[PDB]
Parts: sequence; structure tokens; C-alpha cells
Amino acid sequence: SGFRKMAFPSGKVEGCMVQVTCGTTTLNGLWLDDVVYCPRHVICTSEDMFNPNYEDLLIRKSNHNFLVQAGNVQLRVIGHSMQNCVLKLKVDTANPKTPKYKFVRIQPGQTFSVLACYNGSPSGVYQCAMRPNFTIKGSFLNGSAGSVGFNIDYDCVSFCYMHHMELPTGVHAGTDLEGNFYGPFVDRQTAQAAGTDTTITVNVLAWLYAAVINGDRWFLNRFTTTLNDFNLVAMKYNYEPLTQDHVDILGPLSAQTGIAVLDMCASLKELLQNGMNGRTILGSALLEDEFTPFDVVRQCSGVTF
Amino acid sequence: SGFRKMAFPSGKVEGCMVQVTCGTTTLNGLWLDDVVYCPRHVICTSEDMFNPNYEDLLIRKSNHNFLVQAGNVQLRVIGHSMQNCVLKLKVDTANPKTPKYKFVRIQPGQTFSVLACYNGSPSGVYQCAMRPNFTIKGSFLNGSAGSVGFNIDYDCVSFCYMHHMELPTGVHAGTDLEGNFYGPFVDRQTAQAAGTDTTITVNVLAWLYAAVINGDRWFLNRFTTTLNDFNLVAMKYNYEPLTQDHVDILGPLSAQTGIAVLDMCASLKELLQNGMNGRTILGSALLEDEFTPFDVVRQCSGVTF
Amino acid sequence: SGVTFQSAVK
Amino acid sequence: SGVTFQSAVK
Repeated sequence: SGFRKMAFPSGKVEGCMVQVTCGTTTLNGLWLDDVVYCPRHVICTSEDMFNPNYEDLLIRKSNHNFLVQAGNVQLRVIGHSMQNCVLKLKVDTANPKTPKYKFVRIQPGQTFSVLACYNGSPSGVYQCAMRPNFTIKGSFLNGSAGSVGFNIDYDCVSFCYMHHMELPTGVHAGTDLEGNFYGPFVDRQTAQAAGTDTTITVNVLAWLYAAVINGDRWFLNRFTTTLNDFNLVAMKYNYEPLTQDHVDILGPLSAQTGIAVLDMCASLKELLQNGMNGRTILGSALLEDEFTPFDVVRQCSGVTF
Repeated sequence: SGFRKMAFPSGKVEGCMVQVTCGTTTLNGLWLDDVVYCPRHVICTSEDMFNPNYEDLLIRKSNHNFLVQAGNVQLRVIGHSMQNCVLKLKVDTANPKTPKYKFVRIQPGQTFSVLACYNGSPSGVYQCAMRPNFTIKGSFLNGSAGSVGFNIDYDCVSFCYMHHMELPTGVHAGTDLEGNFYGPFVDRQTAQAAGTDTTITVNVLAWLYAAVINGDRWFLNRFTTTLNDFNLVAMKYNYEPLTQDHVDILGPLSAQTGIAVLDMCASLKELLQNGMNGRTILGSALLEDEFTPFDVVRQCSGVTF
Repeated sequence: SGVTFQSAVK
Repeated sequence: SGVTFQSAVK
């Protein structure tokens, strides 16, 4: 029993984290085989930030301009290139701790673990979701750029986020590991602002299933709703539309608990319209939306890595 | 910016996790140097559980009765003993991944990371606190016994919890790594129930400081309170007494934010008496009590390992 | 009503 | 008002 915000074991990723310094600017990099991946804004002086031309700033650098430190070992950079908003520093040594891995670009609403790092040293691990507006609600200070987000499947680490920057509202923006930003954001000092965010409906439903699995039924009712009618209430409360695909994804959890997806939707509609009346669900007084259906199956059934 | 439930990087502990089997009973163990630590109830058949005599059950076993698997390597047990409620299996091989470590018995209100494991394989990492009633609100299924809780300081892993069992309310009970239970619990199948729990006041205050550090001041006010008067309100709302020692521990956070401890206490008193009026703090609609003062400094200042 | 020891059956 | 790039100064 119990239900926690649960991150993947971070060990496979810890062994990949390094420090990258260029001039007076330092941040973290990701060492896989003989390549170190990091945010390209490492090559930027603060004076370069309002409208950087990175192709220009990079042609002006040499391999020796990049200091890569793996613990207490300097790695020598033997080559460099830009791919989108990430730098790839080729180094003389392959990482002997390179896990089995892939790079994936996730969809909004998907969750991942973040290994927050400073000076190439891991500091903490937490879970978060890619918001519908393509920000993440992370926990990041100066120095944390280059920390990565990931999921683990068996022994394969799927990297899906590299951290770059913090927006004025205190939420976070970054790229996939091939350097493409999530959302409309650019690695320039400019006015940029997240689009208005929405609640991830399919995740809220999954978490209500998690609550049922853990013995909490107070919010259930005997009504059903139609998809169309539920989606009408969703839009009024700033919830993402629920699709037939979402319904299908929630299939396994509906099956385990015997609660039809559309019946759970009637529960959620009541919760949206009436509040919680001083009650909690899995220890929250808010409707939680950063557990995917997969997260719930993973934790209520006990899958390992 | 941001504030997350943040666990320590689990890699140093992942390399210590093994599988221990005795008869038809399996669970996890902790491999440090040439010793494997695990719950002594591994030696129990389900029939042995209402009133086990472990000294008896153990004298009846041989070293070959214990199957220890580290990944895909059988470790040979060359000796065994009981210390309190833990078994220590001496093995022919030292663990080459043994981190620098210590065993510590924590006080109620302290937090730690849990590496939840099944069949010796790490599955997930989360944070939790030792409750005032000496349970933890964990996330554990059958097979998870032997998972450990820990804190990391520089490169030193301080193990403080080994998981044993789940109480009827769905909360969790276990030992320090020397086998002494937290709380009044015993490793017998019997009626056992947690004492009534209380909210960890000093932690709630720390988290209100975290909220101020992250730019949230809506709950502050201009009043001060006396310690004695605050403690009167604490007891009425089922909060732990706040001591002068707690005040002193909150010293650094009071200093960084310029809010006197007793002034923060007046904020908390108002929140207790008036609720939140549909507002949130660091994304919670409840007063959060599983961040210690140290946790807040660690995450709002960016300490690594 | 009872405590559950959270070993597993092999 | 502005984005903060979360490198650090050496």
C-alpha cells in the first residue's frame, strides 16, 4: 500500500554527469560513449545573451576552449559541433559507465525523473511532468543547466529532457537531447512567457484509479457520463480534452478496478463541480495530474529495473 | 526557483541491493563489505508468524539454507547471525561497490530517501519522514522488505531504515540497520496499531520558509506570538510542541529571510485557525510537514554529493 | 486487522 | 521580466 511521487533509480544517470566550462561559464554535461552533450549557451558570455548568434560564437572557439571534468579527471575535447540548441563535445575517452540508452522526445503530459546536478555532481532526484504548455515545474538554481530528465525501461535509460533556463514565473524550459526546445522557447535573453497551462485530465483519472487501488472510494458515484458531456465540463475547468485514445490507455486500470473509464469521469466531474469538502485523496487536497497511467501501474504493481 | 519533494541520488545504494531467499520466502538484502543485512523474518514460513521464536528458527538453519543473489551471481553464505531484528549473512565476497557509509538511528520528524526494491532490483526512489508515531507513509508491496532508507552527506551514505512490514492502516514499520524497530512494533503477526500521529511543527515552519524563499509571502502577517502561546494552538490542532531547540534549528532560515521564528509561528497560527481560503503554498493545499530545515537549505541553496 | 510482513513467496 | 539561463559563473 501507499502511493508516492516516485522517481526512477538515478544510478545509471549519475555515472554520466560531468562539468563543462567555457570561459567564465560553467554548467553540467551528459557523457555517453565518447561524446559530452550540454546546452549550447555554455559558450555565451552574459553580454552575448540578448541576441546570440551561436554559429558565430562557436566558430570563434577551439577545442581547448572547453574544460570537461568527470569527477577529478580532466577529459580532453578532441572535437565539437552544434546540433540545434545542444553542443556535442567529442572527447578522447569513452565513458565506461555508459548505460544502454536512447534519446526520446516526449509528448506533453508524460512524466520523467530529473537528476538535478551542480558542477557535474548529482544533488537530488525528483519527478515531474512535461506540462501542456511545454514548461516543467522543476527545482533548479543557477548551475543546474545540463541536468537531464529520463525514464528507465528494464535497463535502458530513455533521456527526454536537458535543462536550459528558467522563465519569469519560476517554471523551467529546456530541450530534448537532440537540442530541440519543448514549446516555443528560444535560448535568448528575450521576453518569453509560457502559454496558459491546463490540467492533464488523463493523469488525474489515472491517479483516481491509484486511489481506488489503494482502498479509497469516497469520491465514486453511480453515475456515468458521455465522453462529449465530460469534455464539456473539462473545458470549463481548464482541463485538457479527454480523447478516445486516453480512454483506451486507461483500459488496464479500469479493468483491474472494475470502474469504467466513463464512470471515473463522472466522479471527476462531481469533484470538479463540488470540490472535496475537506477530504483528501492519496494525501492530497488537490487533484493530482503528474502521474501517468503507466506510472500508476508501475507503482501499484511493483515493476523493477 | 521551484520546490520539489527531492530524494538523494540513489546510485550508491543501488550497488548494494541483493536478493535473499530462505525456503519459499524471498526479500531484499543490503550488501556492505562481506556482510548482507536483511529482515530476520526471511527465515519464517507464514505458519511461523503469529509467535515466532527466531532464536529457535535460526538454530535450525544452515548457511546453505540462505540463497543470496547479486544480479546474476550467487553469493555463498559462509556464516550468519542475528542482531535484534536483522540477520547478518557473512558472504565470501566483499561488495566492490560498497560506498562510504554509516548506520544511524534517526529521531522522529527526520526525513530520508527510500530505494524501493523487489527481488534485489531497485524499482523507485522517494522521500519520506519518520512520523511522530514511528511509522512511515511509504509505498511498499509484498517483496519490498529489506529496502532501505538513507541520507547522503558528501559521499557518505547514512542508512537509517530497513523496511519490514505494513500495518493495517497501510503505513509502514521497520528497523534501523542494527535491527531495532522504530516505535513499539514487533516482527510478529499480532494485533499492532500505530499510536495517534501528530503533525511535525518544525517541518511545517521550515516549508513556510521555503515558500518565502521562493517568492510566496501571502500567508505572512505583522503579528508575533510567544512560544508558550503558539504551543497552546499547536496542541489544539494536533501539532507537535515546538521547542526552543526547534527555534534555534530554524535560525539559518529565519536569518536568510528576515522573518523571526516567532513571527512565522504567528503565520502558522493564522493558517491553522483560518485555513487557506482556496490558496496554495508551493503547490499544496495542505500544510506540508515532510521537509526538515536541513532539507530546505539543501534544496534552496543547491548542495551536491 | 493484522500486520503484513512484506517478504514475497518465491 | 527576463529568462534566466541557468549556467553558473565559474
